[PDB]
Amino acid sequence: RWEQTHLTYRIENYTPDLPRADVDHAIEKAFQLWSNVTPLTFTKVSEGQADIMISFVRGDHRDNSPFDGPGGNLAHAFQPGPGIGGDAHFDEDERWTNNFREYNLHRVAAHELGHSLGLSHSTDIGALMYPSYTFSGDVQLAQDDIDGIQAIYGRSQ
Ligand SMILES: O=C(CC1(S(=O)(=O)c2ccc(Oc3ccccc3)cc2)CCOCC1)NO
Ligand SMILES: [Ca+2]
Ligand SMILES: [Ca+2]
Ligand SMILES: [Ca+2]
Ligand SMILES: [Zn+2]
Ligand SMILES: [Zn+2]
Repeated sequence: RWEQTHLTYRIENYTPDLPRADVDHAIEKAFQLWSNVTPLTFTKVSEGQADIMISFVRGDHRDNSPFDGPGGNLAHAFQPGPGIGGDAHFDEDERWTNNFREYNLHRVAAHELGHSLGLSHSTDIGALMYPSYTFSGDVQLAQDDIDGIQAIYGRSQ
């Protein structure tokens, strides 16, 4: 987990798959879920290192956790920590979207950010932290998600 509830994040590169604005939308919208229920606060920075580093990549991409091309593995984030910790990586061999068609960025990002903050997968099929991609018109967290994060960072209110 993170010591400070005030965290910075930065979209290092953008998937051309979408117009960058929608990319920022899907991200900020991802960070909101978690901010909506915990004392966590997020500031995106446009340059320099940030706590949560966000990037879209492929295959071997430095870290010892290479992507497998289209399909299969979609994304992976790192548990809270300096440097690589809290960092989230997206698989560019995927066709990232801002809609119902396969691999909706927002949805996956939300999940990834969950790991960035410390969370593990959920056994609740209805939780965002559940390890299987599925698309839902509304995308709010499950009781499971909220409970999970609030025991870590407390509650908002
Ligand atoms: O959990 C993972 C890796 C997986 S995955 O790529 O299929 C995957 C699955 C779902 C996911 O995020 C979502 C979670 C729930 C609904 C939508 C998206 C994000 C990644 C592939 C290996 O097994 C676990 C799921 N990364 O964080
Ligand atoms: Ca980091
Ligand atoms: Ca892949
Ligand atoms: Ca792509
Ligand atoms: Zn990676
Ligand atoms: Zn996951």
